[PDB]
Amino acid sequence: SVSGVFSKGRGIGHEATTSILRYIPRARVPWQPSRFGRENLTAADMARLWSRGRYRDGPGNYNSGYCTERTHVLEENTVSIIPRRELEKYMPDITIGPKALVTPVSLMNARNGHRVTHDLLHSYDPHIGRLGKPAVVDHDNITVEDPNRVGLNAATLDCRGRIYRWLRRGPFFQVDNYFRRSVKLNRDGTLPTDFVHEAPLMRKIIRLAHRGHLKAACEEYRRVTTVPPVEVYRALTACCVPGAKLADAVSIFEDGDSKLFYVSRD
Amino acid sequence: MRHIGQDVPKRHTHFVLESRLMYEKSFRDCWLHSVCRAISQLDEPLSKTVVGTHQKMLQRKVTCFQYNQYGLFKTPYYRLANVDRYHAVQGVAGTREWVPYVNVSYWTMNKMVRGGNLLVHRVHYTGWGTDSHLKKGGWEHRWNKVLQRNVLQYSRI
Amino acid sequence: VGYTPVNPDTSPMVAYSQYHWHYNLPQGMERPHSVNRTFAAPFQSNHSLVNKYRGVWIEFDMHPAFSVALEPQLRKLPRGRTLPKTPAEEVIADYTALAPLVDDEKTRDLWLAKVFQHCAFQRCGGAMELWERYCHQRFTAEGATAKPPLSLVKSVLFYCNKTDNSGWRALFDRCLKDGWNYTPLFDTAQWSFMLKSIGRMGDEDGVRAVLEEMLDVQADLDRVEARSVVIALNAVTNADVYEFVKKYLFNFGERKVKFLRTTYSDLRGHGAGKLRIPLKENDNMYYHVCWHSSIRSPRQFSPRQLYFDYTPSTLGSSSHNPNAKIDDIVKDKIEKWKAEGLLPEDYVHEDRVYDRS
Amino acid sequence: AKPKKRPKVGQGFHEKAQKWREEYLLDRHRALADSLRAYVEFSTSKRVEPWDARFKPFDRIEKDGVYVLMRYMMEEKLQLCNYHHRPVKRLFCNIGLMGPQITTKARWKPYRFATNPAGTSKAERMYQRDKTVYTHGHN
Amino acid sequence: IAKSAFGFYLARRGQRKYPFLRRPHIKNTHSMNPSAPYFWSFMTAKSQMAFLPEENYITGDWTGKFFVSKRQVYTLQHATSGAKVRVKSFPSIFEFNSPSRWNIGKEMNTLTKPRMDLIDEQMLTKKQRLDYVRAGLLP
RNA sequence: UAUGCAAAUAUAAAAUUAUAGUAAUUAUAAAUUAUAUUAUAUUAUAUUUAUUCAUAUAAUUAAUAGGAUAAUAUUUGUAGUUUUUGAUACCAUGAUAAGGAUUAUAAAUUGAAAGUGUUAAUAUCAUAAUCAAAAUUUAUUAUUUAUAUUAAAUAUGUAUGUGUAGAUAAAAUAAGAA
Ligand SMILES: O=c1ccn([C@@H]2O[C@H](COP(=O)(O)OP(=O)(O)OP(=O)(O)O)[C@@H](O)[C@H]2O)c(=O)[nH]1
Repeated sequence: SVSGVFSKGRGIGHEATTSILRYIPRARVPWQPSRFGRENLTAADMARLWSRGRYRDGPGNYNSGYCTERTHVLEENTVSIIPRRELEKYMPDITIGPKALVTPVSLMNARNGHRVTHDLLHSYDPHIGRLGKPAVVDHDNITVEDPNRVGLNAATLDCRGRIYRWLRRGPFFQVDNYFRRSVKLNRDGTLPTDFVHEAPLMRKIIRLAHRGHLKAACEEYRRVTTVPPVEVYRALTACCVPGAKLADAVSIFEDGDSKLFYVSRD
Repeated sequence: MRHIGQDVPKRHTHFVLESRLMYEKSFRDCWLHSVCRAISQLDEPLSKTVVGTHQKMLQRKVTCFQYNQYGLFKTPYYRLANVDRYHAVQGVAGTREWVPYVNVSYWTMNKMVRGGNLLVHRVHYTGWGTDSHLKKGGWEHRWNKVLQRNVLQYSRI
Repeated sequence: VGYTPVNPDTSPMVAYSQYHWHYNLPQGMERPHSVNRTFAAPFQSNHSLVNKYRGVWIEFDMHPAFSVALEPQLRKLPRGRTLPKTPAEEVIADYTALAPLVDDEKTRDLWLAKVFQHCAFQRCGGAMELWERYCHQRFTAEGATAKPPLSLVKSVLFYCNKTDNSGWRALFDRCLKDGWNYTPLFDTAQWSFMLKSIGRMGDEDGVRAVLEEMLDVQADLDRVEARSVVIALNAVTNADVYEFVKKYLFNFGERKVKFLRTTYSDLRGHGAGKLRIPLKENDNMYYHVCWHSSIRSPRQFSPRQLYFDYTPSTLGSSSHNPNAKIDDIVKDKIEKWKAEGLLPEDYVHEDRVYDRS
Repeated sequence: AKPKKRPKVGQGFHEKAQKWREEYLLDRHRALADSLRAYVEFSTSKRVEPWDARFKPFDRIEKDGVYVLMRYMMEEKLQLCNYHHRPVKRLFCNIGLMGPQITTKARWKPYRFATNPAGTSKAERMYQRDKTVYTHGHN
Repeated sequence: IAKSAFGFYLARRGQRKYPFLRRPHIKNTHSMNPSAPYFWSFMTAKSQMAFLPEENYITGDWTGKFFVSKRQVYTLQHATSGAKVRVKSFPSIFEFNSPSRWNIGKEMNTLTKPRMDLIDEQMLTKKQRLDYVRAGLLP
């Protein structure tokens, strides 16, 4: 007479460490020696449990657009799902894709640390979406299905502690996590510069600076996501000499050295 | 799960956490949704830069983006149910079964005041309390005085 | 009352009870507290220092005239936190073609140190011929008396560690206290690079010598990176050096040994791709590191696991055991009496009861 | 314990409800067309005079007083406005020569009394209007 | 007696008075109220310039919806395409098997009758049937 | 409804019952318990107003993890599946409400403790929970009455019928009542 919610589970560490680590006893929690979390669930069970997290607009809900069942029984009356092709005839198709959900970094602060519009709150710290792998948040692969268990939902297993941790976030929590996990200093000692995507912005700033458009140069500098090189700072500082803008030169130097890895220590 | 080794005495207490999460989602989406709504249905020209087709096409595109925003917090605050954090009892704001300052139901408030769990002072049941604004005009007067203290006090720049 | 607890700070009844301060009694501070002054903890950060250089510094400092003269050549050599991507053979050719021209031993040594640093960054193993061409004849050979500059020796050590060269011992032995005595000036980054290189190279005595020298010279084991220590301790197989590692592992702190165990486990498991060269299987060292971490860490209490197989005494649980041996107690008493001598020594005792099994 | 499924709706009720809803929708279409027709015809048709002939401004004989002004100045537009209370009041406001006398002193028949046709001569006419027309009390 | 999960959890507390336009469970029983003159200003968006709601469009890579939302406003393509249109309603669903051009531009909740006049004679009990007969709803 | 036929409590006694054999004593007393103002006298009660009362939906609750201007930890990116079982769709101890009839003028308040769904020991298939646009049959609820009538979250199409049966609600406090 044995009953179980889940009939199969998988371990976390593979067969290279546990065979040797089993000889060392582990002090499990005294009042619940056997634990079974979301990271310990099988693929199908975890997927079906994560689909049910969202109240609506999710795969778990029978009518949310992402369901997969052929038919649904409603009040002892069977009903057939209208396929996407038949819906398209009278429902106009508007779809941008994963790009629509994500929002720019400059708007992250206005959106209160969130760059994703997904109904599951994505946190950049590697502890809330903590599956077996560390929580890494993708940007151009954000989807409703969300194969990586990186979002936060309030219905899955072992979620209360994660909810409490999310609610106890400090000021600039997500912003600081994003900064420290995206702009980390290189191991070889070189500053995290020479980014291929960010390169044209530096040249534009340098051109505006050498053209004496310091206001527009700074207005484009505030759009920089990564850490700009020392060339930007030297040009911006040299722009202030003709105008005697010591206040702005000092502000530029402070923003360069005090915060961004002392790039302006030149 | 499925009431196997439940720790909290009440299952419904988790709905309080769910309500907090929906409030956080509202905090995220309150600016983007409002901006999209404002841009979409503004008939007058925005400025000299955008007029006519350059404005109507932009409005259509921003409305399409807002519709494509999956998970946007559309629901208003007054339609979100209020559930006590102590005993998971539901109360609707505006009635007497919910208090605004403590965010607990009428039953929880009565229990806490009858015991010692909340420092409150007793006033006459058929009076206006002791507040000067309540004696002066009542609920609406104190509401307006809160507004005046918050915003109208400042000569905004 | 109830399952939900009562917070005493918010509940006024607790705050106004006889075990706290009533509101009628004067409100004033009682027994002012000084915790941060009596015993102030050092600042230990869970996150590593973000602004750390995270590399070996060469202390490049030459005469300004020579520096500006060699500026066209030095642009290709690495600067402070700036690494040009010039090919290493180009700078090697420039050095081998221009070094005889400039007449300054210190300047030549600094230039060669920069060349070694650049070729180490590029992992170009062909530069040892430069050392044999210039330094080997006078700095370390048949009892060489010269005193090499600290910058040059540090750069050479960094290069040999990066290229996993086998010639590092001939220089380290000179850098011991009886020779040049440059060990105390080595950075923790230098020590970590040495340990990682030796662990990859699989030298049994090199790791022991380096660890003993670090302990002697007071190198900061805690600030030495965990991965380098793990790689260095993975390569020990001989019994003597293994015993040395066992007795030396107590020098590290509790947090350091815990994270050493964590890094070892993750690296030999999931983080096998983190290393460019996969780590060899050393189950003895893995088990000993785990066991040592368990010893050092505080021990929790798991009563069910500890006493799962616990069985009470025969006399204690006789009433609750249907088939238990009671004549064993009489046999033990008889044996005790015979040992005492009160009973005859080695007297034949027959079974007092039937055997029910 | 051990819950069991209990039917709530009748076995054949669903299809019957569906067809009843369809028939109700068709009947609503018919009634909507009829109500639109009746509302347009009521708006176009001439209604009774909305001013009380028993009060100070509208008391003089038809050959004197404000009636001369109405007959010789604004008579043409009254037929075009079909004697509805809102347009006649607005025209009285715009014509001037009366000032605030149309509100401070004048009075008008109630909302349901001013919607009677041109010739009624009976009080109970307002209850003779069609009931199946969903024109919201607009004949 | 309505049968739902929230019926046990919550309590009606008699005929309690709620704040204006703030009842907890909205039940728009007046959606199908007909009004010809106010046809475009009843249970519909106030401004003609407003776009159709998000519920009228498909946003993501959907696989299919069993029924469309009530606020989805009927358009020409709904009838022209000849596809399948369903709206969730008591007891189960209402399907638009009679596509008409007279309901273009109106919301499906306005088109569908919430409080159906039809009464099931099957699930009704003896006492409940007696009560309905006494009220006159049943013979 | 006394004329006959008819000794009969006003007591010389030996624990109850019983034919003077049946069972194991038998009776009795006191205190207390909700039915009865009296007619100057610790209060004049007696007037005004009101009554077509309705709403609830689409299932997963059991961890801690710190970042710039800090003398250095990649702890960048912290990775050991699986032996338990109740507030859940019954039941699973206790606890707050409504309900005016005699301590009164006076430097004073006209709302009660006798208990009202949610709360702290009994277990033994229980995933019933709002994040919108939704389904009157249910005792416990003051709605706008005939000059001008639908613009912003979507917000009531029904019942004109001599102020009209029965039954019933409220007030003697800045009000006006003897
Ligand atoms: O502490 C750490 C963490 C991570 N890594 C990562 O190791 C990668 C290379 O893998 P290895 O670290 O095994 O190579 P290596 O010995 O040549 O490395 P260096 O001493 O030259 O750094 C590098 O690209 C780096 O990101 C470290 O080197 N050290």
